[PDB]
Amino acid sequence: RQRIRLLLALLFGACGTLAFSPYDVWPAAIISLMGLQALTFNRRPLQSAAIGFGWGFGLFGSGINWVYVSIATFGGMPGPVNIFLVVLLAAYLSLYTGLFAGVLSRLWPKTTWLRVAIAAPALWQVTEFLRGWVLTGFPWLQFGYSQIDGPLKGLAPIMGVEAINFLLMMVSGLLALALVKRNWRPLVVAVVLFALPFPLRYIQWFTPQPEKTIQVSMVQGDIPQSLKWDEGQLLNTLKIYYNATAPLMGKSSLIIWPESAITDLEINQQPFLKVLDGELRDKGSSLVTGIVDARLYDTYNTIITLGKGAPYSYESADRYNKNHLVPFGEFVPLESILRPLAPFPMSSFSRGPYIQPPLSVNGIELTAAICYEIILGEQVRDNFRPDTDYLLTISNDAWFGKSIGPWQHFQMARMRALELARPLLRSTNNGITAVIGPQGEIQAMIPQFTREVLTTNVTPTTGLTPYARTGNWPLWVLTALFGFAAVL
Ligand SMILES: CCCCCCCS[C@@H]1O[C@H](CO)[C@@H](O)[C@H](O)[C@H]1O
Ligand SMILES: CCCCCCCS[C@@H]1O[C@H](CO)[C@@H](O)[C@H](O)[C@H]1O
Repeated sequence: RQRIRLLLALLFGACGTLAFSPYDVWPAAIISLMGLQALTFNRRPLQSAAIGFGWGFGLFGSGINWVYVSIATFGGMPGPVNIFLVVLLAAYLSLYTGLFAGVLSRLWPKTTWLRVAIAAPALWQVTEFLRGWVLTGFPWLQFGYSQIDGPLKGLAPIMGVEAINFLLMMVSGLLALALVKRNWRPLVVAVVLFALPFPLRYIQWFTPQPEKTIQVSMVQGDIPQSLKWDEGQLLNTLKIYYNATAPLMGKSSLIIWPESAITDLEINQQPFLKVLDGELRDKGSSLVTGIVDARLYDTYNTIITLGKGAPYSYESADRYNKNHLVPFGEFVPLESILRPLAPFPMSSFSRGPYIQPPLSVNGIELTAAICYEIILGEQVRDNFRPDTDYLLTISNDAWFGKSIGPWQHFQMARMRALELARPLLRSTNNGITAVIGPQGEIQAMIPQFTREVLTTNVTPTTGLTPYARTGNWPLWVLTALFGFAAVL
């Protein structure tokens, strides 16, 4: 009955994964969650917390193993070592689901509406907050993101994605209750609470501005990862990108190269950047591109700016530096010939400012975020400005090809657009390159694993959202209310 349960927690946990992309099955989030809620019924604190652990291990285990595809091909570690690192990651994250189920069974032992719809959402908010906070965090696989093409999307520009996580744990809980006690009362309250925001799906917190419509192009280079940083790749890369960029120079007002597309130091690319900038300002176009900067011996993962209304200068401020690093790591991959020899000294990154002004470019304001940073809703929100015309993010997702990793990243990126009511310009090396609407919709997209340019028209938008104005604290107030009430 119990062991049968645990096998079950693993199963409902892995059922969690199918809510996210590329599966896009959003009710699987509810099923997964009420799986957790219901399976934690009728058991002692510890056994329960172990069930929570098994649930989390189902989820993260089925859902972020793609980290392997990175560390195994590009770390070079034995093999069993890699698999160990992955299973350890999943398990570590499942400590949190266990802390959730733990404190839940300890402080609220009986199968009630109190437990499923008042305790669990507040507790889950704090345990997920922790999961995303401790050790710089890893807020990956939050069920709210499944609602991006789904109803409930309305909540996000009001109180953010975490409010959708809240509402989903609540609703799923009441369904768990309704189910195991065969009582229609929790079911009814579930359906009501789930359906209240459906009309929020149609509020437009923003105003289109067709007068500022432009042609945008994003060059998807598709430099193979293994080579990407070889001294003998550099020029084929600069040629690939320059030549993709050249026939658009009179027609596309704005062009983006993805993360560290220019795979060399800025100061070592001064002549190329100056000529490119000169040709750009002549033809009337603008460029935004990834590149690396070693400043005086601090090394920054960087976006720089060139072209019309944005003349290049190594001393310009119109630049962005990546803020969020993995608690270890973020180095520059070595030369191919040097990667097998390493186990038998790399350059690591320094952090850019938590708050960095928009990039200015051709009279466009761009709130930038590099790669992973686009999943940090709060940080993006803080860097966001009322005058911001677009969200910018550039990434290299080639570390995990063909995995679900890229699609999960993409999905979470859409939520920034929805949250802040701005279009999102998403440029990738081989990853998912796309233009996302001010409501998280995918306006334009190009296939991955292709060398290709995305070219389309984009219309920026203005005006704040409740979530733009407030950020997290209304949901935090709701949480504190719920939790302090939850101590009865
Ligand atoms: C014909 C129905 C007979 C069963 C009535 C009470 C069964 S027992 C009850 O059932 C719940 C769901 O199975 C469990 O979660 C709970 O721990 C258990 O005590
Ligand atoms: C500051 C450095 C300026 C360098 C000027 C080089 C411009 S070369 C470039 O050549 C292309 C070849 O077809 C022409 O189509 C394009 O119009 C011209 O801008």
